[PDB]
Amino acid sequence: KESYYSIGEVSKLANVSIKALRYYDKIDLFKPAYVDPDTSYRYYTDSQLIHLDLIKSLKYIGTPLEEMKKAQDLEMEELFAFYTEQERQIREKLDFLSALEQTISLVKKRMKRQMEYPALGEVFVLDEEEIRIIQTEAEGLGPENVLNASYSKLKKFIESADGFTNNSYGATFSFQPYTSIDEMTYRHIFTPVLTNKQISSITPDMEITTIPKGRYACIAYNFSPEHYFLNLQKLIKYIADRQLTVVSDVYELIIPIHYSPKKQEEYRVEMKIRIL
Amino acid sequence: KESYYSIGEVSKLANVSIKALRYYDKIDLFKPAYVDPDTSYRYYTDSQLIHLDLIKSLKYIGTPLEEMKKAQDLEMEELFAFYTEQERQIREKLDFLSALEQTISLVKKRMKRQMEYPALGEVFVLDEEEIRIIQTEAEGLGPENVLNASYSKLKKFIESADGFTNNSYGATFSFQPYTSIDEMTYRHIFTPVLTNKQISSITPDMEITTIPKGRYACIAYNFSPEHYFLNLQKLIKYIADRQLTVVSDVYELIIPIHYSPKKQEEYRVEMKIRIL
DNA sequence: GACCCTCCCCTTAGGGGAGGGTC
DNA sequence: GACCCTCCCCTTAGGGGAGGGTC
Ligand SMILES: CN(C)[C@@H]1C(O)=C(C(N)=O)C(=O)[C@@]2(O)C(O)=C3C(=O)c4c(O)cccc4[C@@](C)(O)[C@H]3C[C@@H]12
Ligand SMILES: CN(C)[C@@H]1C(O)=C(C(N)=O)C(=O)[C@@]2(O)C(O)=C3C(=O)c4c(O)cccc4[C@@](C)(O)[C@H]3C[C@@H]12
Repeated sequence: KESYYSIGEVSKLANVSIKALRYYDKIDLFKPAYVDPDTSYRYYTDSQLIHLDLIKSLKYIGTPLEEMKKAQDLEMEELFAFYTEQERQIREKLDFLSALEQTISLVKKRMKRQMEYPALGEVFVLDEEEIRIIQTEAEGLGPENVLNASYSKLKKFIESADGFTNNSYGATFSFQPYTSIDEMTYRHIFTPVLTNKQISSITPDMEITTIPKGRYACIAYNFSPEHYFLNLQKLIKYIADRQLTVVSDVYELIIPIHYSPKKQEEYRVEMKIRIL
Repeated sequence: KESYYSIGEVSKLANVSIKALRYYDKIDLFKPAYVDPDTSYRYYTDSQLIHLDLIKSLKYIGTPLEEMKKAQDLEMEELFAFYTEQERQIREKLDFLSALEQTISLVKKRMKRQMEYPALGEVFVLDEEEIRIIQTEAEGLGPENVLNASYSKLKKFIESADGFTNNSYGATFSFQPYTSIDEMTYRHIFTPVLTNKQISSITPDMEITTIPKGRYACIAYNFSPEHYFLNLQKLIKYIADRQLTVVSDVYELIIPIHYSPKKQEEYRVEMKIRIL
């Protein structure tokens, strides 16, 4: 009333740190009513304690301090407007997050699916849910000469609307009685999508399409160049012997087993191909 | 394939800034496969481009970099677990925000209500929705000697569970034919609550209770010491003349008109009191 | 030219000290 | 002792330069 509080008093009363109060002092956001010229001690009137209500609340919603300053000079109506503005900012974040939460949930679904492949090396046949992807003409690209840099555009679009890139890399090709990997060329390289956000200015050389819900002859193994071709052969054989008919191209996905640059690279490969 | 990308190439391919790549280099998160000893130029193999998928995605969800490091060495299963952990962190933020969004919406409702008081200075009678508050014994505290520091404990609890403090300050007293502000003493001082989060270790000297839904004789004005008492008198008179019966104490709320420390302080005052 | 280098300063909002003089 | 002072270093993840030597 007829005295000042010293900074410690104010700090206990307002549950704000001393270091905080000295800061707010520095930045002319909250300044002691009076400062002893000899001890440079800070002293605060009781009535001025009220300006902390606003600072503490804005701080809680996380308004930057320089913002708070321009906040103080607001009329009750403009303060209303300002709050409305926060409501907007928030709702934006809530959307971002509901989205994020789902994307992750799905990434997890896919990862699990891969940690459950019944047999590596063996040809299992199974029923698969639809997979949406974005693909693009593979212009004379075999397994032998394809690079990560080849995925640069696809990646750019997908991550530009999914925000998530860590993923698996895809390729399709014609099912033939290949006798040599030398004979192989990809029709498309592709990359799966995780969101429904619309890619923004998608150019015509990208096709958005999917891997149809259907029944697939699959095979999946950890990568090694010996095994790559010979496993493909396992598959062609599986179909040969069971006289199955194919209704799609061979799909091929390579997903990394880890991303530590300290261990030798290792990749899970999965070839599947739809049948009637 | 049989060459390196220079940092600019990698930057365009992976849509990551050069300054970013030099940083990741510094912190041994991503390092060029090779560094020219003479030009200190950075050079990156195509195959190592894959470690950016993970970094870019973690960055999107906003994992700190030192975290990403310990992320890299994870097995596909532990990476799963890690993601689950993010799902937790997020859901936490989504809650925080749905909460925040509501609190604000309500603050706005109250503010509006105050920018619509039909007449300042005049005694309007009206129907009011319930107001939840937290109050505490006012120990020999009149209008004449009450301080902001008096609200220190209430404030602490309410903000400890509401996160929002900027507010209005309350007091109640007995409705009497007062002849002098000298004669006035508050029964309680109080402060409204905005959340339903439970105050955590609430001590018994606080009572959580509310201002009942009911019909109230109100009066509200911008503060000035001349007017304070004389307006209270206006109210006592209103009731006298209409022979109304009172079923509650006088409630009194002071909310600030602005929080700029640059203008002369100004407060909206509102006295209301319930009737049959 | 175009491209890359290191090195330096700047960005929030204070928290943690050290070392001094205080109520 | 308890309390307060200034002053200094440290915390993310780089962006923006300046000034040098490059492909
Ligand atoms: C585009 N694609 C399907 C694969 C890819 O982009 C990869 C990647 N980004 O991780 C593989 O590492 C991928 O680049 C990769 O590792 C491949 C190979 O190195 C080989 C080699 O050396 C010999 C035979 C077959 C392959 C291969 C078909 O598995 C190659 C697949 C490549
Ligand atoms: C607790 N309460 C209801 C009010 C309060 O805490 C205030 C605040 N924190 O802003 C008022 O400024 C409050 O502290 C305040 O301003 C009050 C006063 O200064 C006076 C004076 O000087 C003379 C008569 C009446 C009042 C008064 C009743 O309006 C006082 C109300 C005070």
